[PDB]
Amino acid sequence: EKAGHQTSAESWGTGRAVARIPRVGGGGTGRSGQGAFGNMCRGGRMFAPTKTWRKWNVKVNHNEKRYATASAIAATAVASLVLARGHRVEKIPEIPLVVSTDLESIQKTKEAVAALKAVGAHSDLLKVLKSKKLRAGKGKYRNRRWTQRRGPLVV
Amino acid sequence: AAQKSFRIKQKMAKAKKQNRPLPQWIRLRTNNTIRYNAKRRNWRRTKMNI
Amino acid sequence: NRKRPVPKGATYGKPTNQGVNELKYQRSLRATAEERVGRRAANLRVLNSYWVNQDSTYKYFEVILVDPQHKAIRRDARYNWICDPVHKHREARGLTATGKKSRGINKGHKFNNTKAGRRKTWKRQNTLSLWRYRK
Amino acid sequence: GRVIRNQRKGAGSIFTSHTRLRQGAAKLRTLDYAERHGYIRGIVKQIVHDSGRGAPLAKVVFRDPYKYRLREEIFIANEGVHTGQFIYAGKKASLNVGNVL
Amino acid sequence: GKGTPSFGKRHNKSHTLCNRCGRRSFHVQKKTCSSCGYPAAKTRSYNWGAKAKRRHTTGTGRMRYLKHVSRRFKNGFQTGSASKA
Amino acid sequence: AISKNLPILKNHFRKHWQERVKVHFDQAGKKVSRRNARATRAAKIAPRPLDLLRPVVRAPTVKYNRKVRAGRGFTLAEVKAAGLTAAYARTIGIAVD
Amino acid sequence: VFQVSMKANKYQIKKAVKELYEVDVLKVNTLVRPNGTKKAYVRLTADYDALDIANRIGYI
Amino acid sequence: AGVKAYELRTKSKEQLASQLVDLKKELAELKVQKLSRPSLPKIKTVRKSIACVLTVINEQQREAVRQLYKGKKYQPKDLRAKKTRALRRALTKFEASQVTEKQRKKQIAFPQRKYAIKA
RNA sequence: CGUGGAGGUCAGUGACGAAGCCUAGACCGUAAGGUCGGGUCGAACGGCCUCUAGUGCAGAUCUUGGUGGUAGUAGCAAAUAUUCAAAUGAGAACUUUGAAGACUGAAGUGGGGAAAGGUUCCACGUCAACAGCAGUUGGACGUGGGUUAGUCGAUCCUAAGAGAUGGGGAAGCUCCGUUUCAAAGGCCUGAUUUUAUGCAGGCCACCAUCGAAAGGGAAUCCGGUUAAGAUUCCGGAACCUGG
RNA sequence: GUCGAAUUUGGGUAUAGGGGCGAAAGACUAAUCGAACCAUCUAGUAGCUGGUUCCUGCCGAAGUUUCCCUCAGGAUAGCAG
RNA sequence: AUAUUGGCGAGAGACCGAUAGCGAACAAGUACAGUGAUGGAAAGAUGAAAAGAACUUUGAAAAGAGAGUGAAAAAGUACGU
RNA sequence: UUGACCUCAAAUCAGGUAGGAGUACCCGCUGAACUUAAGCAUAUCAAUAAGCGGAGGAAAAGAAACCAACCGGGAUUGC
RNA sequence: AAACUUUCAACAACGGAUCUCUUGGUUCUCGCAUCGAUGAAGAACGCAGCGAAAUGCGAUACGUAAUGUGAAUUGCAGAAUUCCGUGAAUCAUCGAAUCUUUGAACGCACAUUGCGCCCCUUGGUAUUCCAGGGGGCAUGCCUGUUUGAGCGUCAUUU
Ligand SMILES: [Zn+2]
Repeated sequence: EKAGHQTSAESWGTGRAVARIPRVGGGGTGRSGQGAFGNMCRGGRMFAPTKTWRKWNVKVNHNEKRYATASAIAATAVASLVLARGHRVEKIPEIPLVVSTDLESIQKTKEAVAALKAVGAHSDLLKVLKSKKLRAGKGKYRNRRWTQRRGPLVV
Repeated sequence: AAQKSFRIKQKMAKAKKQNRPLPQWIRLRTNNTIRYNAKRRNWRRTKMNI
Repeated sequence: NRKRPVPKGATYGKPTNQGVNELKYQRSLRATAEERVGRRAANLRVLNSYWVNQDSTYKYFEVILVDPQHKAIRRDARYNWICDPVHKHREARGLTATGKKSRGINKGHKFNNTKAGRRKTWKRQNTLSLWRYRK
Repeated sequence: GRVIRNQRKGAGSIFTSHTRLRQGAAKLRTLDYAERHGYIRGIVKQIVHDSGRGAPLAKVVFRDPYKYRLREEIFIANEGVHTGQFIYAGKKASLNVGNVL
Repeated sequence: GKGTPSFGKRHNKSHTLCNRCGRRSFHVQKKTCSSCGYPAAKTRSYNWGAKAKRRHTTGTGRMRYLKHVSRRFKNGFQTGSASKA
Repeated sequence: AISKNLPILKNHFRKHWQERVKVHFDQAGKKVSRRNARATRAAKIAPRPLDLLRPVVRAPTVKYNRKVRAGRGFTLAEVKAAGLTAAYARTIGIAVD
Repeated sequence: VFQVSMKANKYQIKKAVKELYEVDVLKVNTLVRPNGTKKAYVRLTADYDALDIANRIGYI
Repeated sequence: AGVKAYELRTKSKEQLASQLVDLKKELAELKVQKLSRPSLPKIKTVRKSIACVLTVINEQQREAVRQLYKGKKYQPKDLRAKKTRALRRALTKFEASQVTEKQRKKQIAFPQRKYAIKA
């Protein structure tokens, strides 16, 4: 909130052959006489500085939230949509793919992966493995350094 | 002034000892950044204002 | 009254702020007594005070003081509450009986502006409360 | 407007009297016990010039009735008073020039 | 003659080095420092002087004693010495 | 200023309102704290039910007198009728008023 | 000629020079050097010679 | 090299005082030869050795006073606790836990009963 | 159409060369633009579907920074003035020495100080920058040396004045006041020679303190000495204060 | 011009901003004076001046009515999308 | 149960990316200005590793030309592009 | 003559205690104007900024000289 | 026809944009309560084998003691036994100390490294003078102690 305003700069007015922007006073610095307080000034304050009471979350009707979850569930049983999203279900026998309850009690990762490869998720687990790439911007060093695909959703 | 108080002469002594270039072994230290004495003073350039 | 300490009565403002003489100093005279005594003996704790006499010029009060360093006070749990650091200069902050009279600290509709603190009440109803899911 | 000059005189910054060369306050003796029952004899040591004052001042020496010392007073000179004149100050002093009846 | 010729008569220092802050702001004739208020008991500061408060506040110095209080708090103000464990 | 057909608005924003603005970013964080406090308090009073028994009571204000509501305390006459003393009832989790 | 502490006066310099080197001091002249230190000019009595104890101290 | 504190703690009051003086004699000589030799790093060890002896001497004298003032109130201020100015002015456990005889009777007659609600 | 970031996808491109930059080389679009080839380069970056914004410049005597024409131009002209030879150096109108000619002309361009400066003092080495030409020279640069007091000053006294205390105002920060409506102290003589000092006594009434390197004031002169210090060092000869 | 005095001047000291100081000019009060400098209120307000950043497509004005301490501005009807 | 632009200790972001983000990513409230209150900068990047150019030659010297190190001197402490 | 009591003093008397810093939040005092009102003085800005006094880990308030008018509720604080 | 001017390209300059980074900033959330007369925050001046600053420290001075780890520090020099260990280290931890001159700053002052009083002790043939070492001397207020003052006032005697 104090950015661009920690200075006592004042306008020089007209008659000095300079623009009427406020200027840092005093002398002997190399900063004295420079423009201040404007969005066009170096080291000034930006136009409409960002506030925290901007709206960050959005409220959606609860019944509309459930509407979209129902359609999302239904769209998971359409093999045309699943392929269109790129989920490598060409060799999958049938969808909805329902497996036995014994998957719910697997404790080790190696056994869990083997069950996934046995039912037809082999080509989709390799899809995520082969899709690891660096991010394409400054988000790399904002704790978002990597990106990859999304595999199956076990329920 | 020739007749001077002790505080002035004591600050004068400290300022005389700071009137020095960098030691030349400082530049060879690992990850050294300092290249010169950026706080050098001269009697003819800048006054102490003490 | 409290004469406004401006040189030659010049206030340099609007006419409503031109009063100099008949302004009344929201704190009581008894509060001024405990404050001036409380500075004289800073090792003590002001407990209460009462009226003894008055004339045209001065009003006279007696101040009750408690020593928080005396072992007869640090023991005797009925009185050792005054020894807590949260009770430093009760008269300065208006924690004395007359301090809460002037502060308006009381119960009811007649004290709506001052029931829990005037600054606290004003700041609470002059604040913009915004939630994550805007109401 | 601006504060006028006669208003600046009451602050007493550069309008205080110049009192560096003045001999002293020209006061009579103290009416203690001798001047109201009898008299006391003094002597005019000198007449001097007080800077800032038109009249000359007379330095008169009395004795202390209660201690062995030589209390000295500064009188405004009445003309005709000379050095070495005897001044009688008291209730029973005679009607003569320089006395303090 | 208020310009260059008048600037040649400047040899009488109005301020000298202070003892509380050592800033060369101690007025010789007022016997007061214009920065910290010496010899007054309180150090001069103001709320309109936000930069001024920032320039001499706690932490700008060595903190010869206060820099260790938090460590002594963490160990619960322990007394004695380690037992050669 | 005034302009085409619109309702007259009263936006009380002519003070330094931006100094006092509360945005509750901690709604989620403060809810975890509230539940952690209940979990920690429950252990300290480990057998006790974490709240006092409260009476049922008629509401005031004929707009609301048609309902009953949880009161504050059990009305010293009532605890005596129940066969116990208020000084003792306060010790076994009964709220007395 | 010694570099003495900046708190030591002429009395202390006399007693120390006698204590540390077992000599007699005729007079002590002290100046504060421009570098912020003190220099003592200790003149010995005619009985001793500073040359015979400068090399005894170890500097020559 | 240098002196070891665990060694110095065995020596007596006069042994350490004579030890300290000998270390001042040595460091005085090293300052003389430092003006001649280009570099004399040995002077640090003697300087640290001097500080170690004065530390052990100070501990012996301070601990002796602690025994002298043991088992009585009004010990020297630098010998007693330092914790905090506010902590030192606080009520003690005995003073904080003072209870009136009226409140003591109620605190044993009607304590908080550890009850439960299951059946 | 284009830019920063975000969710999904192309199991997209890439150290066998990403991005960026340059290219009167090529192609597509009315256009905002997109694609390709070549060079330079070194580590990340794109196509498509959506989401988000501190999202597109020729101007604002806009801000910060850099750069021209003017332009090798205006100009480097007050204070009488320089000349010859040698030495040094790579280099001499400017440095050193010698010779000659001049000036300040004792209310000086001489010899000292106060204020201010602070090491500029002196020496050795030395010319990248400074000395608006130049420079071997310098108040420049680098490295060291140098300031010695009983008698000179401060310190002490008071001046104009400043300012605690006792008090009295002021919400308070603080203001008035300097002896005021105050119970405001130590100096000499001595005495028990358990013994230190309370007692044997007498005296005393002002009254904090700060305020002058030109006011007042205890007392030092001569000769010699250093690269640079001297009424201070050395030699000799004196004086004051306290005991 | 004056040049032995209502002279010139050093140091110390006092007088501070609606205040000082002025043999008086609104002069001087640190190159600042018909009210100094500094920071903050303060991004003070401005019916007034200047500027306001990509392409293409379609449509396309007004300087007129009434009211206004209104006349360099607004509301209102009209014209346009 | 409530507040918390300070202190201490932590975890994060559809935030900024060296004319930005705090004035300050650096010996930053530093250099510097002002009598003073106060004002207040600029300034990040060789290379994986100095391996920071031995040696010859021209020059009084700075440096030049070779030679050499390096993946690259179209990276030479005036250093990524 | 002696001993009290009351009031008032002194001591480098024996133990303590206050002052300053920080001050985001807290309790008080004191207190504007810019600004809006298309001018402006009441009003507004604002019982705000600046200034002063005093705390803590929270502070304050707090167990009715309360709210109510109902079939009454029942300390304080916060949403 | 050259020179010169303008345009374009290549190479080289000037300048430091663009790209790619980032031990920094900003915002949100969570937890805790800990400055000072037992002398704080702040200041001045010093301290290293070779340092001007930053950081650290106080004449025990880039620090002493204690504990943990367990073989370094590093620009150069130096030291080696500190290497199967009460032990290296510009390490971590930190409970014992040191802590100059100051600062609310406290013997009086302070544009002065100025001027005192008291106790113990040492030297100068010294209870009085000078010097060295150690320890003290602010104000307000509170509880208590001792010594007092006031025909304020109570009993008993000549
Ligand atoms: Zn100061």
